[PDB]
Amino acid sequence: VEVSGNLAGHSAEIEQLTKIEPGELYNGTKVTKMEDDIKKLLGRYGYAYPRVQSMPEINDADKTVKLRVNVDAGNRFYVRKIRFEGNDTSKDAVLRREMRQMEGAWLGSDLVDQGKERLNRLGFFETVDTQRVPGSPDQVDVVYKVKEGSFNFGIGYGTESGVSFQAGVQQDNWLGTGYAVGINGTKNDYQTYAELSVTNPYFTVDGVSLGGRLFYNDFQADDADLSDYTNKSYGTDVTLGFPINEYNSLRAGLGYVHNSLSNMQPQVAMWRYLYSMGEHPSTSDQDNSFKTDDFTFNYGWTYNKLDRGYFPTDGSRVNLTGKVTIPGSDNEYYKVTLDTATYVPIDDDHKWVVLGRTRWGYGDGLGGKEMPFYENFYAGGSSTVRGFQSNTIGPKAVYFPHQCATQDGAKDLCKSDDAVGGNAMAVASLEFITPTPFISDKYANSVRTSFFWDMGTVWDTNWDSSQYSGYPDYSDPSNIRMSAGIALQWMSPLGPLVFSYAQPFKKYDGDKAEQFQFNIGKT
Amino acid sequence: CVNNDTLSGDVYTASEAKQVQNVSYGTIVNVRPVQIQGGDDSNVIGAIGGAVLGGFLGNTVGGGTGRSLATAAGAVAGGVAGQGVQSAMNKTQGVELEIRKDDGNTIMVVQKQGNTRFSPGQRVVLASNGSQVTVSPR
Amino acid sequence: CVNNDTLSGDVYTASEAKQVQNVSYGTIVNVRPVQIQGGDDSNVIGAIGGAVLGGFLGNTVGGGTGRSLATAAGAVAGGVAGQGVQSAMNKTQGVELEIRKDDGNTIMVVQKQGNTRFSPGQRVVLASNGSQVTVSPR
Amino acid sequence: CVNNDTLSGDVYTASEAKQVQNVSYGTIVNVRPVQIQGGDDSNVIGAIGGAVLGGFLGNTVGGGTGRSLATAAGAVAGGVAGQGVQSAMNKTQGVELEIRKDDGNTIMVVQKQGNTRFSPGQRVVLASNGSQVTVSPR
Amino acid sequence: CVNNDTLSGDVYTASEAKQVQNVSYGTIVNVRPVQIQGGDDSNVIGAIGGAVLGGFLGNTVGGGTGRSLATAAGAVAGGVAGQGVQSAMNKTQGVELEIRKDDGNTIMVVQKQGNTRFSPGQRVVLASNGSQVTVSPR
Amino acid sequence: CVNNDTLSGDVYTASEAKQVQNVSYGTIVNVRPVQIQGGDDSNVIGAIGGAVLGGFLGNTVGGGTGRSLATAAGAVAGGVAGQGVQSAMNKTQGVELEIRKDDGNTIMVVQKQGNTRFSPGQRVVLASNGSQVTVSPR
Amino acid sequence: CVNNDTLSGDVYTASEAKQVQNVSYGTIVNVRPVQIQGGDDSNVIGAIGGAVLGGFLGNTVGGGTGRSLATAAGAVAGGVAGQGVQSAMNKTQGVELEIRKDDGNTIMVVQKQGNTRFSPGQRVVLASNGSQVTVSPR
Ligand SMILES: CC/C=C/CCCCCCC[C@@H](O)CC(=O)N[C@H]1[C@@H](OP(=O)(O)O)O[C@H](CO[C@@H]2O[C@H](CO[C@]3(C(=O)O)C[C@@H](O)[C@@H](O)[C@@H]([C@H](O)CO)O3)[C@@H](OP(=O)(O)O)[C@H](OC(=O)C[C@@H](CCC/C=C/CCCCCC)OC(=O)CCCCCCCCCCCCC)[C@H]2NC(=O)C[C@@H](C/C=C/CCCCCCCC)OC(=O)CCCCCCCCCCC)[C@@H](O)[C@@H]1OC(=O)C[C@H](O)C/C=C/CCCCCCCC
Ligand SMILES: CC/C=C/CCCCCCC[C@@H](O)CC(=O)N[C@H]1[C@@H](OP(=O)(O)O)O[C@H](CO[C@@H]2O[C@H](CO[C@]3(C(=O)O)C[C@@H](O)[C@@H](O)[C@@H]([C@H](O)CO)O3)[C@@H](OP(=O)(O)O)[C@H](OC(=O)C[C@@H](CCC/C=C/CCCCCC)OC(=O)CCCCCCCCCCCCC)[C@H]2NC(=O)C[C@@H](C/C=C/CCCCCCCC)OC(=O)CCCCCCCCCCC)[C@@H](O)[C@@H]1OC(=O)C[C@H](O)C/C=C/CCCCCCCC
Ligand SMILES: CC/C=C\CCCCCCC[C@@H](O)CC(=O)N[C@H]1[C@@H](OP(=O)(O)O)O[C@H](CO[C@@H]2O[C@H](CO[C@]3(C(=O)O)C[C@@H](O)[C@@H](O)[C@@H]([C@H](O)CO)O3)[C@@H](OP(=O)(O)O)[C@H](OC(=O)C[C@@H](CCC/C=C/CCCCCC)OC(=O)CCCCCCCCCCCCC)[C@H]2NC(=O)C[C@@H](C/C=C/CCCCCCCC)OC(=O)CCCCCCCCCCC)[C@@H](O)[C@@H]1OC(=O)C[C@H](O)C/C=C/CCCCCCCC
Ligand SMILES: CCCCCCCCCCCCCCCC(=O)OC[C@H](COP(=O)(O)O)OC(=O)CCCCCCCCCCCCCCC
Ligand SMILES: CCCCCCCCCCCCCCCC(=O)OC[C@H](COP(=O)(O)O)OC(=O)CCCCCCCCCCCCCCC
Ligand SMILES: *C(=O)CCCCCCCCCCCCCCC
Ligand SMILES: *C(=O)CCCCCCCCCCCCCCC
Ligand SMILES: *C(=O)CCCCCCCCCCCCCCC
Ligand SMILES: *C(=O)CCCCCCCCCCCCCCC
Ligand SMILES: *C(=O)CCCCCCCCCCCCCCC
Ligand SMILES: *C(=O)CCCCCCCCCCCCCCC
Repeated sequence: VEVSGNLAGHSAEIEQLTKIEPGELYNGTKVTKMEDDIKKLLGRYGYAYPRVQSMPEINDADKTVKLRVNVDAGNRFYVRKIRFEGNDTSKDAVLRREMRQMEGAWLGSDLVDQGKERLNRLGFFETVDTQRVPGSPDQVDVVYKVKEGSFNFGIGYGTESGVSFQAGVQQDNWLGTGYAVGINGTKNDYQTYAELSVTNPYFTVDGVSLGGRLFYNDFQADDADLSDYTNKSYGTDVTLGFPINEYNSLRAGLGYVHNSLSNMQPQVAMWRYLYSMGEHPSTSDQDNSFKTDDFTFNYGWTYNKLDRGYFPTDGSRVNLTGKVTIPGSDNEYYKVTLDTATYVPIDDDHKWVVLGRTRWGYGDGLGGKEMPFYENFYAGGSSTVRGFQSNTIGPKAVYFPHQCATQDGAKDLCKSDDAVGGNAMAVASLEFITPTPFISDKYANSVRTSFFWDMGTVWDTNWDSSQYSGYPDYSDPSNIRMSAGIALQWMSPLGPLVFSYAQPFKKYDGDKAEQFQFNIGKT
Repeated sequence: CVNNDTLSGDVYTASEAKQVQNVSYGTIVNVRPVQIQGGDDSNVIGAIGGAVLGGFLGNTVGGGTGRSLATAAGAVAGGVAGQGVQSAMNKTQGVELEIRKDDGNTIMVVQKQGNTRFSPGQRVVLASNGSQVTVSPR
Repeated sequence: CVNNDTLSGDVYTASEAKQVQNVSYGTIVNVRPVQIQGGDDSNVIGAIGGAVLGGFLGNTVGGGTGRSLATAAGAVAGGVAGQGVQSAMNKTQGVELEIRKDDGNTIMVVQKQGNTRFSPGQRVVLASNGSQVTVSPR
Repeated sequence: CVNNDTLSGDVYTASEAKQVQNVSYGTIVNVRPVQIQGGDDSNVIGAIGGAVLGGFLGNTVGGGTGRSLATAAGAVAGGVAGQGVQSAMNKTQGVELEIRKDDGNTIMVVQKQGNTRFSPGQRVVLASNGSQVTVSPR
Repeated sequence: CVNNDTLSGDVYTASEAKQVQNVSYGTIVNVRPVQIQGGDDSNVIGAIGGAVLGGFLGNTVGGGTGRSLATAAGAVAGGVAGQGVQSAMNKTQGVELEIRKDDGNTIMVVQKQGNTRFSPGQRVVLASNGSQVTVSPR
Repeated sequence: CVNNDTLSGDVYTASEAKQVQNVSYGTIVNVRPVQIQGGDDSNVIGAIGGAVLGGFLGNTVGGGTGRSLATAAGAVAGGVAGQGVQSAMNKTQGVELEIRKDDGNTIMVVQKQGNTRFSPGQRVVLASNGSQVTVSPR
Repeated sequence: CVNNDTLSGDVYTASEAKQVQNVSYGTIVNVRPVQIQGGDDSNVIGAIGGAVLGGFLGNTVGGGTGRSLATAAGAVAGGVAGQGVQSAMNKTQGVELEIRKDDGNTIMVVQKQGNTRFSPGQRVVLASNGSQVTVSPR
């Protein structure tokens, strides 16, 4: 080595911070690092500009390289003002933390080089650009510059609801203040969702996030293979949200829902519920309007670890959510939904992938009253447990003789096999992802496939078998439903695609099946 | 309510306590009174606060479709009046001062109205910072 | 409640303990009393606490539609009073100090009032950091 | 219960064990007592921990609508008390030490109170690192 | 049926229209006929179109398990015969030409057989581009 | 069906047409027969194709669990035999040629056996490209 | 059965036909026989084909719970034997040849044994590529 210049106190530490072993040949990395262990440090001596540049005498005859490290130190310059122009929403506060020299401190260009870049990960700048006090040679600034509502239309097709539309306007900057306002609208066989939504991501300067949701879920049952009941429901929820980890979050809020239960196909499973609340209309005729207004408190949690957003095969994803009313509304209940996700890659080459998503739920009515039936859990279908028709798993209802009708001589509980759902849900599925063959091996690493063994068990936690002999006890703890098969998912300029074929191997009588299902657009 | 009550020389924010401020001296000329706006321009919270109160005061006239009309006209009227009253809650009296530093210059600075009444010709001390200045009278 | 109790010379935060702070000496002139505001601008959380309490207090008047108006008027009034009372929980008496460093200068610093009652003419030991200054008397 | 139990001259964290730290010597002047704050300003946990406990306490009084109002007044009262007791349980007794290094300087450093009772004039050693300094006696 | 129809000197692709191409001259020797293979190495679409047609033909025979066997041997026999026919609809007649450019050299280039019947000894005009060369006759 | 058919001197791919190829000359020695193996390392297409067809041939025996045994033993034996036949239709005859360029050198190249018959001692017109070569006989 | 068949001097990959191969000459010393491995170290395909055929071979014994034990022990035993037998279907004979080029050097290269039998002291015609070498005897 050699030192030629004023280091202000690193003159001897060259062989300790910037050392190599003699005999090592001319390197552009392990000799430049000798330059670059004192090129960044010197902003810890208040020195603003640490300059290290070393130009050896490249000697070839008997091959020694005599390094000559001209290090001249900077000087002690300070942090007066941080100035952003053109942007009416970005703050001088968060755009200080995402840089690494606070206001009122010894300042340097080279040790603010740890700050300028991360400011762009806000997701709203196109560029993130980067002063001695104007005409005064001691105090100094750090400055930046920034360069800164699109419709969207969705049309899909499918098996669970066939046709499917989306259309809504998003504008993630309300007049220059960072509020995220977004609208959405979806229509298909059973529900039509037309929602407005707002958010302020920084309620507190430190991260608290407040969203107020105005939704409307004009739903319908018969087209969705269930039994008969119609729902036009409107409600509004508001939730807080505060970051805690960047691997976590948390939320809490107050949620008011209002439902119009009507047009019910008389049947025991819901007619237990009507009594306990206090409504007993005619037991075989369908002109009845049960109205609920539920206020309900809600909360959640989250976790993210995946490395790649698109076609992810790493990390671990989690979710929790619960809910409970105050005991001062119409129906009183609570609800607990847990979610999981895990993409385990076994080696760096990343062709073997392991995935399995566990989900749990449970609900109950508190003071002896019952969970509303439209809030139950449904299992079986394409998106959760492939092979069995959508919703088809869940202890079936029992139609009354209504107008099972008295024209044919119906005078009892006509046993039915129609899916209704349930209140305790548990779905596991272990999936074992494998390479993509049969296409050119140049690009045979894209179109994903997997073999899967999906289970699903919803039951009525309060269903009776004292009173129903000829029927089984529909609360069996191990009435599992496994299935297997295949399916191919990928990207193409016509949206998200997948095609499937899954054989239902295990099931019980009364459990329908659906071997084949597809997805284009959205499901 | 935006809290623009710290724009005075008789209160301070928590970000300018326990820091070091240089002190200059000056004589004062041309005092004149000025109003001072403050905070948001979008006035989002006044909009919602006036809108819900103009909506739930719409459910109280007429019935049927004649009520569905009132519960929207009242909503929009309340939404506008919300901004019209919130942005009139940030208006604040203030003063604006031109001063000659004994360095030899002339600068002028605007400030919340306080208790002490400035005079055309006095002595003031300029608490300086990273371009933030307060003018105490003495 | 925002903890506006670290702005004194008799309290330190955890990020300024076990660190090296320089020392300088000074003579003091011209102390005057000043109030100190602090925290956010919007009384961030007290607004929600005021709004919910003012909302639930709305159900306790009237019935039918005439209740549902009160359950909103109370929400807006409680929301306003929330901010209006959170800020008044953050004012604090304080002082503004002139000190002549023995180097030959003058600076001012502002600081939460404590127990010691300063005087125009006394000695103080200016603790410095990366541009953070505390003042102690002795 | 934030663990600011590492801020003494008699406890070290895990991250600074089995590492080389320089030694500088010095004598001491002007010990005085000082309190130490440690934690956050938002106190996002004490608020919830007081909120649920103050909320469930509402469900014990009244009935009908009278209950559903007390179960919110209690909730916000518990919310206030949660921060009011969490951030008053992070206070710690501590000391503020002036020391004159033999190198010729004077610096200030502040530490949690332990067992040893320092004196104004004593030999104490500065186990120094990259801007963290602990003052042990002798 | 992927398009090997732009490989002639009597057809151009629209990517290379309204552009400037350099021109050289040449004398021709030793024409001889040569086929051309085009398209992909795998023929992924000749499989699927040949698979399902071979599949649904299986369903026409037998019943029970015996049908389920025939509806599969039909699938892969249809799968092979698919790739066996797509790759045969691209075999296209063509020629390769030795040419002695008037610069004094020799190069050779191969083109889809067209309307003009070349001869061993003639005059040609090479259109040149970024390593795309068409040999028009005259 | 892996398409190793473009390995002759009488077939060109659709990428190596209408591009300039340099011409060199040579004499020929040491022709000997060689086998060309073309395609993938895995044979992961006829492996499934034999697997499915070998599976459905399993359901056709036994009864009950003894059936469900055979409907898998048939699969992997059907699966394994799939590769064993697919890799037997990628074998292609071909030749190895030691050509002396008149530059004064020697190189060797192998090709799929075509219709012309190379001999030890003859004249060949080596056609060259970006490290791709064919050997037409004349 | 990963296609490790192209490691002879009598079979070429399709990836290196119609490419230029340099020729070097040399004499030969110390031929000795060696075995060649090929494929994977983990043998994933043999694992499945052992696991399923060890599982469905468990179902043939017992009933109740002791059925559910054997029908997994058989699966794991089949999984072991799968990797066990796949990696014994790749052990292939081969030779190791040290050869002295006319340059004046020595190298050794390893090949799959074919039909021709090398000798201790002979002439072999090296074909060289981007670090691929083959040995033909003459
Ligand atoms: C080539 C040219 C062209 C030819 C192509 C033709 C192909 C298509 C065939 C067309 C016609 C077909 O329909 C014929 C037929 O299936 N005909 C069949 C048909 O009748 P029909 O069609 O109507 O006429 O169906 C009937 C069904 O029979 C039985 O049904 C019961 C339930 O069904 C019932 C009931 O009774 O309840 C019937 C009725 O009641 C009704 O209601 C139903 C109801 O619907 C629901 O159940 O229920 C089952 O009990 P369960 O459910 O509780 O289990 C029972 O399972 C059982 O029986 C359980 C069995 C299963 C285990 C047997 C062997 C396992 C290996 C063990 C050691 C390994 C060696 C190291 O276990 C046993 O049977 C116990 C046997 C003990 C002795 C075994 C020897 C092993 C050791 C030897 C050591 C030697 C050392 C050198 C089952 N046996 C059965 O279904 C049958 C079972 C019996 C065993 C026979 C001996 C085989 C030994 C040779 C192997 C030696 C290995 C070295 O046979 C089979 O599962 C086929 C075996 C498949 C091969 C798998 C092996 C390959 C693995 C590869 C490993 C690398 C059979 O009688 C007929 O078979 C018969 O008529 C037999 C026939 O005439 C001749 C003999 C055949 C045997 C060889 C087949 C191999 C082919 C391989 C293909 C890839
Ligand atoms: C070359 C070899 C190739 C093989 C195949 C080729 C040919 C074969 C084809 C046809 C023949 C075959 O079909 C015969 C048959 O199946 N015959 C059987 C068949 O009838 P069919 O043929 O259809 O007519 O099925 C019937 C089922 O029988 C019983 O049914 C009960 C319920 O049935 C009932 C009811 O009452 O509820 C009534 C019934 O009528 C019906 O209604 C059912 C109804 O459907 C539902 O309930 O219910 C179950 O009770 P449950 O519900 O509560 O569970 C019970 O299991 C029970 O009760 C619970 C059982 C299970 C305990 C297993 C744990 C042992 C640990 C081993 C480690 C050693 C040291 C630590 O436990 C017991 O039974 C207690 C026994 C104690 C001894 C166990 C062995 C340990 C020895 C070592 C100890 C250490 C000291 C040295 C079950 N026993 C049972 O199903 C059987 C149980 C008994 C133990 C076997 C003793 C010797 C085995 C030697 C092996 C290793 C030793 C070194 O065995 C088994 O489960 C299989 C055991 C597998 C062990 C594998 C170990 C891993 C290997 C990995 C290698 C690396 C039996 O009648 C027949 O067996 C009997 O009539 C009695 C007979 O004697 C036992 C049967 C033989 C099994 C051994 C073979 C396994 C080898 C591995 C295969 C890959
Ligand atoms: C240019 C175009 C050319 C042609 C293409 C399109 C033409 C369309 C014309 C339409 C006419 C149609 O109406 C004909 C028809 O099938 N019509 C059928 C229809 O009546 P309709 O007229 O339509 O009204 O339905 C009737 C019902 O069929 C029967 O149904 C049963 C169940 O259903 C039943 C019951 O419980 O019994 C009865 C029913 O009444 C009803 O009650 C149902 C009820 O719904 C609930 O189940 O239940 C099955 O039992 P299960 O399912 O429970 O097990 C049973 O098969 C069974 O139980 C088991 C079966 C299966 C035996 C497996 C042997 C395969 C060969 C392997 C050899 C190599 C080994 C290494 O076996 C049998 O049935 C008996 C077999 C005897 C011989 C077995 C050993 C052979 C060894 C050969 C070796 C050669 C070596 C050189 C099944 N038999 C049956 O369905 C029939 C069975 C008979 C065997 C034929 C010879 C096999 C060899 C083939 C080629 C030779 C190679 C050298 O065959 C078949 O299923 C077709 C099987 C496909 C074979 C594919 C081979 C793979 C290789 C392909 C190469 C590319 C059939 O009788 C009629 O067939 C008949 O009237 C018989 C008639 O003559 C026709 C026979 C067809 C064969 C030719 C082509 C097949 C190749 C496929 C190519 C894509
Ligand atoms: C900024 C401008 C925004 C304008 C949007 C105003 C929307 C008004 C829609 C009217 C709804 C009628 C519903 C069906 C009629 C019926 O019989 O409705 C009946 C039921 C209950 O009353 P009954 O007891 O009579 O059934 O519902 C209602 O009455 C709903 C409450 C109506 C009042 C809400 C006030 C508007 C919402 C808050 C403003 C949001 C602005 C946010 C801007 C960013
Ligand atoms: C190149 C490899 C392709 C491998 C795919 C082959 C699968 C063969 C499917 C056989 C289905 C039999 C199941 C039960 C029989 C039955 O009762 O079948 C009867 C029923 C329909 O009759 P009903 O109207 O009576 O229900 O179901 C079917 O017939 C299912 C469809 C059969 C034809 C589909 C053609 C094969 C699959 C498509 C090819 C995709 C290419 C993929 C390339 C990678
Ligand atoms: C800070 O000041 C927050 C203010 C939040 C909104 C306050 C607006 C008061 C409500 C005005 C209602 C007027 C109704 C007009 C109907 C025509
Ligand atoms: C830190 O100080 C947090 C304080 C949170 C709010 C405390 C004050 C409660 C709001 C006052 C409610 C007054 C109701 C009057 C109705 C007209
Ligand atoms: C470390 O301290 C973790 C924070 C835990 C929060 C502590 C909350 C204290 C509970 C006080 C509740 C007072 C109830 C008053 C109701 C009137
Ligand atoms: C351009 O050529 C596009 C290719 C599209 C696929 C071609 C489909 C042909 C399938 C023919 C199947 C014949 C089966 C006859 C039974 C033996
Ligand atoms: C291109 O050629 C595509 C691959 C062709 C796959 C052909 C599969 C042949 C299957 C033969 C079945 C023999 C199984 C015998 C098991 C007892
Ligand atoms: C290329 O060779 C791929 C081969 C795929 C695996 C085939 C190996 C057969 C596995 C036999 C399993 C033995 C069963 C033992 C049961 C107790």
